[PDB]
Amino acid sequence: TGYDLSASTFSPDGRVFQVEYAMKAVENSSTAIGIRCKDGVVFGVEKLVLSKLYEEGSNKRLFNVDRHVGMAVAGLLADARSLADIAREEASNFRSNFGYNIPLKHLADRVAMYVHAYTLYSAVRPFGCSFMLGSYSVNDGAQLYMIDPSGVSYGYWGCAIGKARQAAKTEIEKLQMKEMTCRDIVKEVAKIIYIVHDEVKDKAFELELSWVGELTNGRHEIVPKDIREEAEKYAKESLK
Amino acid sequence: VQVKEQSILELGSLLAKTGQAAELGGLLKYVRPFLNSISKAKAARLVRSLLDLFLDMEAATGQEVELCLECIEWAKSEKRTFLRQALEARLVSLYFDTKRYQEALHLGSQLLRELKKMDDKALLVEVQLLESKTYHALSNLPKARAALTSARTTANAIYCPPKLQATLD
Amino acid sequence: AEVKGVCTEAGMYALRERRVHVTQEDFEMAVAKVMQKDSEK
Amino acid sequence: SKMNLSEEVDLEDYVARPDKISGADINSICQESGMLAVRENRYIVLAKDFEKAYKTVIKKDEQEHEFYK
Amino acid sequence: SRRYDSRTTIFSPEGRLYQVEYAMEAIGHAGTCLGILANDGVLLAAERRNIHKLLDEVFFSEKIYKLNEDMACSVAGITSDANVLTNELRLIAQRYLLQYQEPIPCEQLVTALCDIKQAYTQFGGKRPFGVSLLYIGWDKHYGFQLYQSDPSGNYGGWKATCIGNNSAAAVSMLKQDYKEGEMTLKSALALAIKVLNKTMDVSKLSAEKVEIATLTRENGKTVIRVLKQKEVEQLIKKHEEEEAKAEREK
Amino acid sequence: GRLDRKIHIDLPNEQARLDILKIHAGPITKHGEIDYEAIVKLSDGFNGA
Amino acid sequence: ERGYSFSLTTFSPSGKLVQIEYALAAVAGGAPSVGIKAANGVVLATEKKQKSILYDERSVHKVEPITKHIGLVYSGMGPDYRVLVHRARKLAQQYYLVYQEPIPTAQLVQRVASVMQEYTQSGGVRPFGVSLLICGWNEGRPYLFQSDPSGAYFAWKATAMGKNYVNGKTFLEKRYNEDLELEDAIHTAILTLKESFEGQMTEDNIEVGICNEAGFRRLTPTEVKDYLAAIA
Amino acid sequence: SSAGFDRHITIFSPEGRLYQVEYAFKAINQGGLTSVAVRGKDCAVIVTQKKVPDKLLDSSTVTHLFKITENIGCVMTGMTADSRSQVQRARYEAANWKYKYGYEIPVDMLCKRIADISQVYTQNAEMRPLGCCMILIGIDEEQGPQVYKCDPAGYYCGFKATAAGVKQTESTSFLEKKVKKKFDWTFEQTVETAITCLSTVLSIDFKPSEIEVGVVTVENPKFRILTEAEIDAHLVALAE
Repeated sequence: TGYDLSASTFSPDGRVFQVEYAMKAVENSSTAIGIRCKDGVVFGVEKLVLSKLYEEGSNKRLFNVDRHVGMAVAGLLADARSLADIAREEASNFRSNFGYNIPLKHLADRVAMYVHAYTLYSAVRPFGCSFMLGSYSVNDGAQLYMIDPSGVSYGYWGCAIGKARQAAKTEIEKLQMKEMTCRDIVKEVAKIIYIVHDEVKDKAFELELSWVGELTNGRHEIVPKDIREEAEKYAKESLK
Repeated sequence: VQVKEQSILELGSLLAKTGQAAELGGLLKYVRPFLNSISKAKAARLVRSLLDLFLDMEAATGQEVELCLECIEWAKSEKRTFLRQALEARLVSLYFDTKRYQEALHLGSQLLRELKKMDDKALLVEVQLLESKTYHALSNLPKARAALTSARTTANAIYCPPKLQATLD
Repeated sequence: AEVKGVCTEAGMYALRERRVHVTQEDFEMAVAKVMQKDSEK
Repeated sequence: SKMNLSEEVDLEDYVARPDKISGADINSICQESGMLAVRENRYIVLAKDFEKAYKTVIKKDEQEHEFYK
Repeated sequence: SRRYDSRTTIFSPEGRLYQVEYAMEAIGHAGTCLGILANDGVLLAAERRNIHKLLDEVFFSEKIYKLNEDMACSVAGITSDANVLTNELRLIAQRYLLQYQEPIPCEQLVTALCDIKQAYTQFGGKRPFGVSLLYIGWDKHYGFQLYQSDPSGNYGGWKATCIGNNSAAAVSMLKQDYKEGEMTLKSALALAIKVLNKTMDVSKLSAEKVEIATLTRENGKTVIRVLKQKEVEQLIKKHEEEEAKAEREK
Repeated sequence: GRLDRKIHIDLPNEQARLDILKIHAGPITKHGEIDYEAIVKLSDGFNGA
Repeated sequence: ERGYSFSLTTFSPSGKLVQIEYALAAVAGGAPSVGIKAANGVVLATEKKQKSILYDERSVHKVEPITKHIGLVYSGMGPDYRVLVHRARKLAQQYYLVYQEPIPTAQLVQRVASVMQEYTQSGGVRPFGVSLLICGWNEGRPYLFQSDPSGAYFAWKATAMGKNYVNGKTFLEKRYNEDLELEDAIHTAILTLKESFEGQMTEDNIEVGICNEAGFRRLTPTEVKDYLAAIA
Repeated sequence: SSAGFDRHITIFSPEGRLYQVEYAFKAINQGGLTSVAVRGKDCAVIVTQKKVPDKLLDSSTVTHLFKITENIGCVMTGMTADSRSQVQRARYEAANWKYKYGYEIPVDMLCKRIADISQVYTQNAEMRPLGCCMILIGIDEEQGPQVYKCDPAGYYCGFKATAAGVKQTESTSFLEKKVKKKFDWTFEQTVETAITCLSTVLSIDFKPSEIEVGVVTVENPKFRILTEAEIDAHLVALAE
């Protein structure tokens, strides 16, 4: 044996094992969903309540990399934070070099190449977080992208990462997301989150929602408290 | 520029096809200086391709042997060993059809040392068979009942020509 | 060891030709055959 | 010698190939080409039969990894 | 990174260290050369190894290299490393001449090269050098000198030395037959011929199988010569004749 | 001489997956809105069993 | 980043370099080649054979001219041959930029062997897998050289490297001599390449280069077709 | 067959082989895709397939074809991230060549430089030798079209018709049998042959939404991606 020690040796069947171990490390995080609407995208995160001592709003899993791009993560928190920092630095460097907000199709590529640089040499280890990027522009539409530890960047109408990826994406696809605008999407997201993680696995949790689109002048931010109050009240009826 | 060489080869081919022998000799006597303008390989290939067909066509009691003579001489000049080896073998086989007695032995005897000291072994088979036939045809049965066996010996070992074993048999 | 081999084989050559004694050319043919078979491996 | 084997089939194209097959594969080659002809209800064996039969019997892919050379 | 390391520098529980030991076992084979000095002029004899019928036979030298106007050296072991070391010391001597405008003494040059060699077995994690070579020369401080080197780095001054595969017999027989300061460039050569005879199992001492180099002192030349092949065979036959007389006498 | 022909049986092509699935889906009391094409679409690399 | 900084080739308990020997064993399995010289010029012959008809044999070559009068061929591994050729080109330019004179062949061989050996004592690498044959014509006398992964270099009158190379050596011994012609040299080289050639010999499966006291050149397919003719 | 560390790093085996390179070649087949390239009389064509297992995935961002230069195109086989890295390297090298010498790069030199860059990886003991294969098509003046292929071990070569992927062998067989006809070639013939080769190897009888085609011609050297409409035109015209 001994072929799975370093990230520089191929197995006889022809694949790298460390990256597979990393992906299995990802598959134990909580859960996160992101879907695109007519004119924007919506993220949604469920945060488990480990104990009563912590506060709400702690260890935010939603990061606003730039003034107009949002990020959601799943994996190890520290690696996620480091990647967020490098992405933010890349965006600012690009603005200074040229002079306008960076498009997604370039920022995602830069982050992907930088991540992929950590799977060749034996002096470092591969990362342990998988993340999602979203944004909207008035002249560019709504953009969603997903990136994994291996270094693959793909585009989605709507996707989900975490423990129950398959279960969630079963009900992601039923919705007609091609037309209906993302003002009623939020209720759908609350409903689709409350139908997973049974009470047997854990008792209580909390919910985070984000927002982007021309509905908020293209900026990316958090949803108001009353809106999520109404959405949660609505999703309370779906358990019937 | 080169077209005249192809034309010469075409003329030789047509002379062989129609069935003329004198015109080959005339061309060979008219073309010998021309060799000193092309690469050595092309000239040697032309000489070989002319002599082969010329001798092969038929037998002339007067014209034939001087051609081989002059060809051996020109090869001795230009200094190509294997070309001269092949032409000398052709001459020693050509003698027997003219029913000679002595020289067919002396030339082969001289050729044996150089041939057995070099690389090839097929020409050993050829000259041994020729020597056996000339020994038998000159009414000396004791002399020849050994060469043929040693030639078959070298042949059976490593050989590639179909026409060799049949003639040996 | 090959000398015993060539002596053994030289008899078969006289056997094929239905003779009663072994001539020298039989020896030399046997010699060449032994050389040739040894030339392979 | 037992098959009608058409008239124009060429064998020298197959003896000159290099593949060091055994002696019990020649038999299977000829047998397979014959059966291939029987399938389509034609009772004279043609060249395409020999081609497809040869390819069927041999089955050697490449085993000739190239950058070593 | 540590799973693939070999540790070419550590000691051993028994006290010694193994890399130079293996290097010595390898330097034991592959070649034969020896040197002798008794009067004005010193001799080196080298047994040629590449003696096939298809060699161009050029460059005038195959194991003898000039290093200065009066420095020459042979070598045994891996050839390419020998090229490396010779090139390295060449400009050492040139820079000494540049600094002092005076021909360099032998011993300083030998010590500098030995320091360079030892630095590899002190630290750095590389394989050592598999070369054992000789040195002959003349200088104003002590006249004629001979020296031997070692892959470990140690050296010494000697009068008769062999480094070849059968050097043991060479040492034993040079011990019993030598004369202090009398063997001029006429009597030492016959002894060298017979010594080389005993070393090599092949008899008759093929003229092309050996090479001899001599160093002599001259007022403005400091002659370094390599005698040709038209004069070795006469030495061989002279030794044969004297040995025949001694054989028939007893 | 002993075993003359060797016959290879592989994993089903997509068209083959449709063909196979139609059978074992036969007798089930289902409802007439089933699109087998999607189920084919996912079943990359399944054996018949 | 950072490399490894410790050599991977070390003396064995019997005092034998294992890696360089394994490299030689790999070299022995390459494409055969032969080289000859006789009093008027030097000839290099080597065999090439593409696996299928799809390869465009007009795109790559085996014989590579370093300069107008120095020729190089190889036997063994594929890729690193190009790296060595590039280094040799560079060394040639570096030398010419000092003395304004073409490099003598011996110096070029010395430098190349120096690189090849130096490469086995560095940190965290493995040696090359090639054997080189170098030909040149300077100061009238033609020169031939053969290097080696170990770095040792020799001068040969005529030699053969590759598969079944011992038989090529014996055959050349039984045929080669000291006084010949360039044309006879070409013919005998082609003959010895045909000792274990492929199924058939054509004009595109053989690469031949020549260098006389007039220069080094690679022969076009026309003359190769002619020489293959009137032969064998 | 092996002893020590022949199975973990790129060092020579006792028999003369080395395995860490031989493993990349079988690592190629992990994706499960195939591509074919054909050179015509005055045209060059490349055909590839794409697979979209689910509807959520945006079908417009999975193209394996990339545009290196206004006159040179490339097609990719193998893993994903390594492919992107090699593509970026090629683009950068061509741009630098243009800056340095002031005229366009011939296709052969570019392929040589990329393969030479690959060759260093199999020389040291820190990296992985990049398991993804490259195909390039272009037009060279006074030479017509040209097609080249580059592999992970560093062996580049110019072909007349090639295939890379899971089914290399049978496709090469089919192409050899077809090219033996020794006839003239035109654009329609090239495209028809290239389509039908893959069609019969996989035995699909596909639809115009599963195959991508790239072409270049000596009338307008600009590499272009065929629109779905004319792809459908070619496909329906092929079926007599």
